[PDB]
Amino acid sequence: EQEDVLAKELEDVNKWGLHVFRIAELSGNRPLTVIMHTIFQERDLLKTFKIPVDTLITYLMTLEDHYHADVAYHNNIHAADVVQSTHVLLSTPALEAVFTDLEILAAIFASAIHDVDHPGVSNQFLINTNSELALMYNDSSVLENHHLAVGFKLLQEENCDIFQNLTKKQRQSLRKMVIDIVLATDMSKHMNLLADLKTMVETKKVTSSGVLLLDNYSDRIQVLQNMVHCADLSNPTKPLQLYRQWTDRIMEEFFRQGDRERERGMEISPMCDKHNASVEKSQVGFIDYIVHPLWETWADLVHPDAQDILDTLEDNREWYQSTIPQNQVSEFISNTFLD
Ligand SMILES: CCc1nc(Nc2ccc(CCO)cc2)nc(-c2cccc(Cl)c2)n1
Ligand SMILES: [Mg+2]
Ligand SMILES: [Zn+2]
Repeated sequence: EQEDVLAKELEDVNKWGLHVFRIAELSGNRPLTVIMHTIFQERDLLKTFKIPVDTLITYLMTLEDHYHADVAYHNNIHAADVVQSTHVLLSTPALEAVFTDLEILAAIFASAIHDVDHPGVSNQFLINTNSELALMYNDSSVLENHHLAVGFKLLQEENCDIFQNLTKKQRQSLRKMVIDIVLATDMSKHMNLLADLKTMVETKKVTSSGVLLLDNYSDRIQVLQNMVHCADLSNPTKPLQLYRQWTDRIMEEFFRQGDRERERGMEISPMCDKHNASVEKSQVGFIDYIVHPLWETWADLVHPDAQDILDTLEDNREWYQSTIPQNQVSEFISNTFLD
C-alpha cells in the first residue's frame, strides 16, 4: 500500500519540487536513505564504483541516524533535499557530460553529509558559548569541519565503507573534493564564493550546444562548490508550498537558539527572538541580498537552464512581500554571510 505510494513520489526525483516531506512521512522518516538509494540507482553509481547495495544502505541508515530528529531545520529532511537538488542541478544541460563519475559521486556524497550531526545552533553561538566543538576546531568553520569528520568517520562502521572498491587514488581525489565542497557550505564564505563565481562567469567558454568548457581542476571544483551552495540555499526557488514549510522550520530553529541565549542571560542573536520577530520582511531581505544575487549569477553561468528558477524566486519574493504586516536583517546578513 504505502510502498506503492512512495515509489510514485520518487518518480519525481529528477524534478525541482519533489515532495520531500511526503517522502519523509512515507519512508518511516528515512528520506535521506530512500532518496540517496534512488539517485545512486538512477545514475548507475553502484555498478560504476562497485558498491555493494547492502553496504550502501547500511551507510545511509547510520548517516541518517546521525542527523538529529529534534532539530527543526538542520535534519535528515534538509539533507535529503540538498542531495536531490544537487542531483537535479548536476543534470542541467549546460553541464551535460562535463563531470566525471567521481566528481558526481563527490558532490552527491558531500551533499548527503554536509550538515550531519548539526546541533541546531550556529557556529557563532558555538564560539560564544565556548563549546567543545569550537575548541576542537579553533573557531574556524566549526560545524563544517565536524560534518566532514563525522561523515567520513561513519565509513568505518561495520559494512559501511561504500568506497572500499575505489582505487587509493580515486579515494584521495574524492576526499579532497568533498572536503573542498563541504567547507564551502560555511555560510561566512558566501560573499567570496559568489564574487569568485562572478569573475569566472565573465571569462567563460561554452560549446556550440551551450555547454560549459572547464579545463582544469580549479574551475571544476569551484563550479561544484557553488552548485552545492546553491542547493543549500535553494529553498526560495522551490514551489511556494515547500518554501513556506522550510521557512517555518528555520525560524523555529533560530527561536530555539534564541530561547537558549535568553535562559542563559546572553544577548539574543539577530533573527532569533520570537518576541521581536519579523518573518516576512526577513525573507524578502534574504532574497534581495543573498539568494537572488546568488541565483542570478548561477543563471548566467548555465544560461538559459535556470530561467524558471529565477521566475519562481521572483514570484516567491512577491508572496512574502505581500504578507509583511502594514537592522536585525542587516545585522544577521553581516554576521552570517561575510568572512
Ligand atoms: C527558509 C529558508 C532560509 N534558509 C536559510 N538558510 C540558512 C541561512 C543561514 C544559516 C546559518 C545559521 O545556522 C543556515 C541556513 N536562511 C534563511 C533566512 C531566514 C531569515 C533571515 C535570513 Cl537573511 C535568512 N531562510
Ligand atoms: Mg551547513
Ligand atoms: Zn545545509
